[PDB]
Amino acid sequence: RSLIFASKQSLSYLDGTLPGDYGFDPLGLMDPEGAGGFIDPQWLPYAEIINGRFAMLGAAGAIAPEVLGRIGLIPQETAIPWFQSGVIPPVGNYSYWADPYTLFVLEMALMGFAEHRRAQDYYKPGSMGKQYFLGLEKFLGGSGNPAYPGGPIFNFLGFGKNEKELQELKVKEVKNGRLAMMAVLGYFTQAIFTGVGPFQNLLDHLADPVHNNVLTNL
Amino acid sequence: EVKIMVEKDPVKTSFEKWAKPGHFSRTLAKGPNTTTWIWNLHADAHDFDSHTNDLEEISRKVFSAHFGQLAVIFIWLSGMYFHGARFSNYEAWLSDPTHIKPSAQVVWPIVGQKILNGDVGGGFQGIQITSGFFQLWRASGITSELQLYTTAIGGLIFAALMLFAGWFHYHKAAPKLAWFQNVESMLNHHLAGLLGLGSLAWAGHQVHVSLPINRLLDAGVDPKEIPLPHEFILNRDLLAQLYPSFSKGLTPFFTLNWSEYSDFLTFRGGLNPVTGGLWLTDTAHHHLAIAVLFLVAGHMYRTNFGIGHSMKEILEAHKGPFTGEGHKGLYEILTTSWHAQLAINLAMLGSLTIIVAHHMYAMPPYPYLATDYATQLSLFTHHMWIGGFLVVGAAAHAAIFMVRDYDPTTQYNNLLDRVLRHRDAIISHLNWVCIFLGFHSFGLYIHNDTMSALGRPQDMFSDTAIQLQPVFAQWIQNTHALAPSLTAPNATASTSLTWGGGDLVAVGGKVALLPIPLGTADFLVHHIHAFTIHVTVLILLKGVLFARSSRLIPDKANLGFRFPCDGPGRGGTCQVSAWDHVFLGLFWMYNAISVVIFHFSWKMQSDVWGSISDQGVVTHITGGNFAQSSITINGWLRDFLWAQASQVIQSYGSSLSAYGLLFLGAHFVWAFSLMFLFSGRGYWQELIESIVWAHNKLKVAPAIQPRALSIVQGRAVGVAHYLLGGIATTWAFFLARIISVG
Amino acid sequence: RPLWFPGSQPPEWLDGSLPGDFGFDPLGLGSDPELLKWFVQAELVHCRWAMLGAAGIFIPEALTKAGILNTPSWTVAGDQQYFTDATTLFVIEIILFAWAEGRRWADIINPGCVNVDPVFPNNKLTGTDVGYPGGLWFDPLGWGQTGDAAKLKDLRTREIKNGRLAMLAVLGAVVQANYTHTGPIDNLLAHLADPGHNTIFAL
Amino acid sequence: MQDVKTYLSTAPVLATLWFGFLAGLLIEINRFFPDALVLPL
Amino acid sequence: YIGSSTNLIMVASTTLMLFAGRFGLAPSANRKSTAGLKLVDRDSGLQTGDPAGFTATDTLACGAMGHVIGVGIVLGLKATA
Amino acid sequence: DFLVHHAIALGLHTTTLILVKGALDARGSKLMPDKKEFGYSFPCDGPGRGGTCDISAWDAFYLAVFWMLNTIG
Ligand code: CLA
Ligand code: CLA
Ligand SMILES: CC1=C[C@H](O)CC(C)(C)[C@H]1/C=C/C(C)=C/C=C/C(C)=C/C=C/C=C(C)/C=C/C=C(C)/C=C/C1=C(C)C[C@H](O)CC1(C)C
Ligand SMILES: CC1=C(/C=C/C(C)=C/C=C/C(C)=C/C=C/C=C(C)/C=C/C=C(C)/C=C/C2=C(C)CCCC2(C)C)C(C)(C)CCC1
Ligand SMILES: CC1=C(C/C=C(\C)CCC[C@H](C)CCC[C@H](C)CCCC(C)C)C(=O)c2ccccc2C1=O
Ligand code: SF4
Repeated sequence: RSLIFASKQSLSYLDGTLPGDYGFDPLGLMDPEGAGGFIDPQWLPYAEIINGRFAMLGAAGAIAPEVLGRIGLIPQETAIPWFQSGVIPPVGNYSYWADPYTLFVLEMALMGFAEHRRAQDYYKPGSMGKQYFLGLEKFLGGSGNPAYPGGPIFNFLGFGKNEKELQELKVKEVKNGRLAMMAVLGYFTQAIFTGVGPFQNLLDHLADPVHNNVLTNL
Repeated sequence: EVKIMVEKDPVKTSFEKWAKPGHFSRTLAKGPNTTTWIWNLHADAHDFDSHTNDLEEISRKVFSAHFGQLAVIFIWLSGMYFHGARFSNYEAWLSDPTHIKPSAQVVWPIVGQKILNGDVGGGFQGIQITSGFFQLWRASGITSELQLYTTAIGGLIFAALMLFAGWFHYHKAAPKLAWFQNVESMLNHHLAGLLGLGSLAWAGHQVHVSLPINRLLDAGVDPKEIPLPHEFILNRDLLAQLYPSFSKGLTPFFTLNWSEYSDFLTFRGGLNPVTGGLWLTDTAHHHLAIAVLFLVAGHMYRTNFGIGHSMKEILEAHKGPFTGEGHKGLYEILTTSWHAQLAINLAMLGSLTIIVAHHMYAMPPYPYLATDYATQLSLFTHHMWIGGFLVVGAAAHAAIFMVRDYDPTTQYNNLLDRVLRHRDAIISHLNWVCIFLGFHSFGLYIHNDTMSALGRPQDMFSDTAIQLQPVFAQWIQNTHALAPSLTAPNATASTSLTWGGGDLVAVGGKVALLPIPLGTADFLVHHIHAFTIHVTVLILLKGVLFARSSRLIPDKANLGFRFPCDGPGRGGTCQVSAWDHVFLGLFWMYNAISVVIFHFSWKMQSDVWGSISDQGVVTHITGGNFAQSSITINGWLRDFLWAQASQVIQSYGSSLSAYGLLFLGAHFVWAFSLMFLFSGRGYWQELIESIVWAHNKLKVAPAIQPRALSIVQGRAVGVAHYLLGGIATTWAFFLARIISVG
Repeated sequence: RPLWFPGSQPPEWLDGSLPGDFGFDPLGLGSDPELLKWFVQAELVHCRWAMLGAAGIFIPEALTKAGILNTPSWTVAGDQQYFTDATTLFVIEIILFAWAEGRRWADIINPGCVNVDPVFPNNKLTGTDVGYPGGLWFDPLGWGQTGDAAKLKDLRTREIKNGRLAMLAVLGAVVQANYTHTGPIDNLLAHLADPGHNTIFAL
Repeated sequence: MQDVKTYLSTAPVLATLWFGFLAGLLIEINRFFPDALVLPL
Repeated sequence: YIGSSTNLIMVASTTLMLFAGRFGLAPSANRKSTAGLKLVDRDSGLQTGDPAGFTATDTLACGAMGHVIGVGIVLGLKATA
Repeated sequence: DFLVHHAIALGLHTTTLILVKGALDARGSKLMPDKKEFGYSFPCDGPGRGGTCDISAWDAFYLAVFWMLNTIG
């Protein structure tokens, strides 16, 4: 029953059925009175899920080639920060098997075969596991809530079978999800200010914290 | 209480309402029966208050119409950047702009119009543009045409976004009425989010992109070897070699050592002697200051976070003994009527555009703006015409608020009720000051014409005859020139060169600016300007005040806005309507703004624009004749309307011959206006009856009955051709003369 | 029913009766039943001209690369000199297609009227559907006239889907010639060497 | 197209499409046959 | 920089304005000033753990008036002394 | 001279147009059949029936004074 940063306008719709329902809504964004296209109580918890899971793949992924290079498990050519890895070819470009403009077309082809399927399950649940898709359309049916399908592919260890266990574990997903969005936003501002990768930013601060903070470094 | 109220799918996106043209009005939904249905189809097309009585759907219509307007402006900006990218000599002009004219329009060689592709310089043929886009892109730091093409396709992307948002906020998620009635949040996000963050973002551009590129352009560096704008952001040593204050790296900002930013954030003032345009260290300090000031002003009103102002509480506490219950209900005026807010916003935008015109000839913000005289004359003239049109439209929508949204029950004993209660005093004292100004300016001109005609040059109002020196203006210009020494210390130079601080800036052998003299001629023409502005205020304010009723017609509000008359009774009630006062104020805007731009063109062609030879001698275009010829109407007809029209009429057989063609066709549209203005409907209706008889004789009668245009429509067509023809006449004469002598 | 967008509801005018119907109408231009029959007729001759187009673009240029034939490229094939001038090759073709497509124009408007040979009235086309004329001149093997309708619909579906791949291909050959200035077989072999880099973003 | 072509058949669109074709034709006559003051036929 | 005059003003400009907003000396979200400059209580709806009524809006509002005033005192004293 | 003689013929023809129209629609017309009972130089007949500004024959004379001025100009 922990409640922080809440208002009586915010608790009119945040009744606690959400996983990360801590009452934090000062602006009043999940109000069902003016629910529209993207500012509505059906898309916004599901938007935090997809932004949470891409940031948990993002915050872990932008530091993993830098941590693994200091301990000596990957080559130093790939042991590079995230910004000088072909993402922003101004601050640095690394030569992959393809140039990143061709890799972007390969990205949105595979994202277009993955996020269009994720899109139409939100508008109508279970309507995608009917048409033939490579003999694997039966597993891609999903639940009523489109943030958690829980099929044979997205729950392939079956972890969280109990309803009380799965609901409490959904709280740990969004709280690790929300920390990862502030990490990637923290990764973004440190890449512009410090100009060096985030694992070097942790190692610089762990040696001299009073001389390598945000105030000293730009 | 401020939060998002929208609702989902109000109207289905269908083409079945496209097929029926008059769907918005109940009278036009029955289909056509006369040819006046077509004109009321266009007249009531945008009039959303006449369609429905529900302000919610009206506000949704206005919001999506704003998005469609934004899409049209982004399509226009996409076109002007694509014309810079493909059909211009912007790189050739950017190599050296003192000899190559700005041109961004290529015509097709089809019917002899390929002579209009003139020798503008740089190995390029095209129409010499006067819109100032080249100097604007030089001030933006644009070096290549690939950046212009990228800005064009980005503007096309934003135009598609505005079209998508206009469809979205009418057919998918349209806001409700209380969303638009959150005016405190709208002002908080327009002051801070739009004008504050916009000024802050353009300040960041003018710190990183405009400033180092324009510093390298002052050093004579070729733009093909100037480093690209992101290289200053990436290689900050390259940015630090032009400004050493960048070597500290954002630590003086958060430690309040802002004076260490004195290398690139200055309060210099004046013009760059290399280019003739304002400094971008001053334009970047200007934008950073108006951003740290609009973002402060955007945290003023009360939305839903407790702190702030309810502006109804601001208004209802503003009440005085000369008014009593004033300012009360004006919040209910300005949140339940779109026309009242449109009147205030149009008055501020038109007056602001006039501010823009004066603050651009006088303080030219763009490099090589002042020395390209065609750009200066066209920018001043364009912004004066836009500003005059918007202030006449301000009075128009003020009058529409009176005839269709003014509720007298909610407005008792406030400011508006008392202004209506003494409107005879306002209009009569305005009438007196207009007649007094008309004699004491134009009869002074007639007196000068008479004594110059009668061989009495000493009996005139000259600088050599009876002097009428503007001692207040001549003192405020000395106060603005002798300011840096004592009243404004921290300034390196003065605000403008036209004040009297010397600094004869010569850019390319042509005068950017110098001290502007003010004499008897300037006094006379400024009293003409005050007179014409006052008379335009007189017709327009009379239409606002007598929109409800009059001593003549006490039930004028029931007749509406676009009604012609009551009839031939009470002696004749022709043009009693508030619309007809907007119609006459359009003519008085023509008169006012046309004399303003005529005074501008002659005043700076005689006292500012020219050339500087060796040993500091300044030869103007029409040397020194404003002080002696602009005090008589014969000088205005002779040394301005005849001497300077000696390049619009003999431009035939050259690249400026389209200005001669549109000069003559503009005379045609003006004399065509006099057909609609002087005539009336019933004559044309019976002439059309004779033509309909000739059609009945040969069985070519249309079922849509041919009708004469309505009296409101005939006046609208006449004033549209009058403004179009006269404004196009001045456009053609200006853009032929100052291109020819520039 | 296979559909192009498996979550979307199929349109009312596309009921699946047409060959190659996958419900793809986001702009809804085939909403009118009279205009839908014109557009199906427009898509049939578009499909068969592009498959005839793709056999004159990608087949002889593959033989040009393999050295089987010395034919020129498809972009510069009209520039070559023949025994008839290319200006007056058009009006021979326009006259010959005023009888080929003008008599096809009557079949779309009035079905079952131009199925009889005018010179010899005994000769006639064994066709009952608009756009599939049959007869000896157009179906000499008789595969398009079958008693069963499920196999006949799938064979017409096989014709449409083979067509619309070529309408992507001939349009693909046009933009490849405008961008790369190279024959599309040579664009394929450049892409078959290094597919990571030799793409549209190779510039 | 029961109503889209009805909008396309309206008076301003059909005037734009005809005069776009009409001025499109008369410009293209004035390219291949320019400066035509006397009809030779 | 810690003992410098820029740090001591900007701390004390922020601390005294937060002291004024908490101890009922400044306008805040939960208490309004009328035309007579009299502090009258209101319910803004914002709920925090403060018994006085200090919320997350006021610590951003009084921090800003700790900063808008505090910048002007620092640069006012920089040009003067 | 040819072109300005057609300008002259335009001027005489349009002045004759307005004046013959005023003289022959003097008694009445399809817009207003009782123009004779309103006199010669009456102002209008009101905003009704579309609008009847300059309906009188004096107003056709009035509009053709501009056309004689343009013609003789
Ligand atoms: C901080 C947020 C913010 C900002 C930046 C603006 C900005 C704007 N508003 Mg908006 N508005 C807001 C919030 C905001 N609004 C709030 C809270 C209210 C509700 C009470 C309104 C309700 C309101 C209405 C009803 C209308 C506007 C209109 C306008 C436009 C001004 C007209 C123009 O030509 O300007 C210059 C235009 C531009 C510079 C174009 C910019 C367009 C881009 C895509 C940004 C706009 C999106 C969004 C507002 C902010 C996203 C920021 C993004 C860049 C990260 C402009 C787009 C007017 C308009 O034109 O309607 C469309 C209009 O009358 N506003
Ligand atoms: C911010 C700008 C703004 C706003 C929102 C509006 C909004 C409106 N105006 Mg307007 N108004 C303004 C400023 C603006 N105006 C200005 C600039 C003027 C001075 C001219 C006025 C004077 C005014 C009057 C006099 C009246 C309105 C009215 C109207 C309403 C509907 C008009 C309609 O259906 O369009 C109709 C659109 C046309 C007929 C298009 C014609 C465009 C002009 C007149 C001619 C073409 C000019 C063009 C540049 C020349 C090209 C020539 C070439 C094609 C050969 C609507 C409320 C009317 C109303 O009833 O209000 C409720 C009306 O009576 N307006
Ligand atoms: C349906 C839909 C739905 C809704 O409506 C919406 C939308 C979107 C609109 C849609 C879609 C559309 C599309 C996609 C279109 C496209 C098309 C195409 C591309 C075609 C082509 C098509 C194509 C074609 C025919 C082609 C043809 C070809 C040809 C003849 C060729 C020829 C040739 C050859 C042999 C070779 C030589 O050496 C040369 C030549 C002579 C050259
Ligand atoms: C929990 C608690 C506590 C604590 C509290 C505190 C300590 C608080 C803090 C707070 C704070 C301490 C806050 C601050 C804030 C700040 C802010 C809010 C800021 C803002 C800013 C702005 C507004 C901007 C700026 C600027 C200016 C002003 C000028 C120009 C430049 C710039 C833009 C930068 C105590 C111990 C009592 C007790 C127990 C509990
Ligand atoms: C001329 C005139 C008319 C008559 C004006 C008319 C009938 C408008 C004519 C518009 C066009 C020229 C006719 C409609 C054109 C159609 C679109 C058909 C196209 C034909 C060609 C233009 C291609 C008035 O009704 C009137 C009313 C009040 C005061 C003055 C006047 C006035 O001066
Ligand atoms: S002429 Fe027309 S506007 Fe004037 S009074 Fe008569 S009907 Fe009314």
